[PDB]
Amino acid sequence: QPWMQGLIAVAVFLVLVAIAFAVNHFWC
Amino acid sequence: ILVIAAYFLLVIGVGLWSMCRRSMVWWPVGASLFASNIGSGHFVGLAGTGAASGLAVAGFEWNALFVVLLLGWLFAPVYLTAGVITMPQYLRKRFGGRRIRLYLSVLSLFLYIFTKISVDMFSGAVFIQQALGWNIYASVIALLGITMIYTVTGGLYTDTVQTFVILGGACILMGYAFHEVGGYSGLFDKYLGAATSLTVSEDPAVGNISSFCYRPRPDSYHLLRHPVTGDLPWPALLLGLTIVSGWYWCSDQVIVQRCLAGKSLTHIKAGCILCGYLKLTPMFLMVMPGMISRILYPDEVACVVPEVCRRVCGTEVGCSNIAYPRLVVKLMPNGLRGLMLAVMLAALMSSLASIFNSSSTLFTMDIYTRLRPRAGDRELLLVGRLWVVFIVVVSVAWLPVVQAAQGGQLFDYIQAVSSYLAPPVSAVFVLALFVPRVNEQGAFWGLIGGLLMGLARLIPEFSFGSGSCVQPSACPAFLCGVHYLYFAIVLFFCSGLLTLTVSLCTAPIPRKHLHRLVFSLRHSKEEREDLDEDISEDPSWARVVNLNALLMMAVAVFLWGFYA
Ligand SMILES: CO[C@H]1O[C@H](CO)[C@@H](O)[C@H](O)[C@H]1O
Repeated sequence: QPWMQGLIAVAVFLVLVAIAFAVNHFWC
Repeated sequence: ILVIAAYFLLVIGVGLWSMCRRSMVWWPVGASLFASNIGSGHFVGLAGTGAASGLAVAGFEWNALFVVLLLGWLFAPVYLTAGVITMPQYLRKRFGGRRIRLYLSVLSLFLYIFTKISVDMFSGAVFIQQALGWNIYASVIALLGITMIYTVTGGLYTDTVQTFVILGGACILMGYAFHEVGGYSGLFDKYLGAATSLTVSEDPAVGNISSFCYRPRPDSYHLLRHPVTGDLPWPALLLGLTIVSGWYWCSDQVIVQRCLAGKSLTHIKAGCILCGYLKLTPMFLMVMPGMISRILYPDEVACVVPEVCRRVCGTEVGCSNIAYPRLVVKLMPNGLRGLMLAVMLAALMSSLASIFNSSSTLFTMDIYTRLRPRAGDRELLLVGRLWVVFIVVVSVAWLPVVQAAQGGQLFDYIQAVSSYLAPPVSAVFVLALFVPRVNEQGAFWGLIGGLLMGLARLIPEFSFGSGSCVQPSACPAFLCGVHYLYFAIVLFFCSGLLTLTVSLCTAPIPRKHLHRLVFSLRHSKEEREDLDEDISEDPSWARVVNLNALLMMAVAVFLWGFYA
């Protein structure tokens, strides 16, 4: 099922972006 | 012929009217970027490698997406704040000395001769060869004549119409191809049976074909391949091609020249977003039509026997690259096939116009002023035109090398050549932009060492040659087995290490010469030492572009995951 793995990729990329913005707002 | 004649009349009229009679909005900038990148070379290469390998090649274009936003978010502020017209001028300002600037300009020019112009000329040549049934060299001559006519008349608003025409033509082609095969599920349910019925090879050199690569690859559907077993491994994609695309977008003169004309930083960012969204599209619009051509015409595309391949294309290793031209020759209706060739010529013309302008602003400005500090404007324009003519003839002369390389397919040749010489420039630019410690000679020696190692690994490639399963190339496995993107990563890392080693062991550069020329000091209000703009964005538009960039990244990652 391509759609489920695409959604998983979206979720992991969203977590990555959230972490990146969190460290950006923490370390300025 | 009527459609082609009408399009030529439109081009001549537009050029004549333009001849007779820095604040660009986001959409014209994005269209200019897309038209500068996308050309006949991209279509031919993607279709050919999709016919040969599969969708993995399309993952290259999708990796050109991410870097663009970096280009729009990391290196564009430095380029605008430094007031650098070109890329070598930036390193002239930051490092100093006329040796690094001159050499980097020359290396960029060579990367142009065997990465941009030659491939586009060969792609137009194969288009005319498939459509008009001519010889390859005669097709090159015809393409040279028509491109000279186009440059004389058309020359340079136009970006938007060029992109719209290209996208419309490609969308029409994919629409008529998917129903020809039966749809997306039609292509995916019948691709693996595209094996040809001709595996004889009457020449006693190989006899019966090994029956290993005439069939489509078992992992052709998957976008991500095995790290060592599969061709185009995912380490060689995600890390291998980011380095090359850094040079392509964030460091090459073509993209920055087409990008420095934005109205402001926000407009540049929005244009980058539009270019990335348009970069989602060319996967569906190129790689899948190549599989269409493979399915409908397997014997004429997936040939492996040297005799039939020489009959079809003139090359015994290739003929996978005629996937796209043949497709528009037969699949499209009889009344059509003029609009498709018009679209292909439009993409080629946009790419060549951008390349010619960038080569002129590189050689005519950097080298000529370094040699002739003061000259007339007419002399400068004449130098630019002569440089364009010379660069075109040099690429035409280099085209026979492009004819047969990297297994007979063109886009793999582009990736291989660009994986050998770009990573030095990528490492030098990254170190200059993010490492203040680097000096002029610290970067120069690392750059020249990277060039030497790249040339040492590159000379066997066009010396021994390349071949398919029928006749594999005779070269050591140690110096050939490693993928060109793996070698790109390794050379990038060793060049970075060499540059850092030379810099930390030699006299540094004072900070007073390093204002607004480094990403860590974009907002510094102090004065510069003159070793030889004014970016701003209101919060509302900045946050709007930030959120739409996040959404665009989400879409790109979704399509990455969806195709494994
Ligand atoms: C010629 O352009 C092609 O190859 C370069 C690397 O050379 C990629 O960055 C780009 O996405 C692709 O379209």
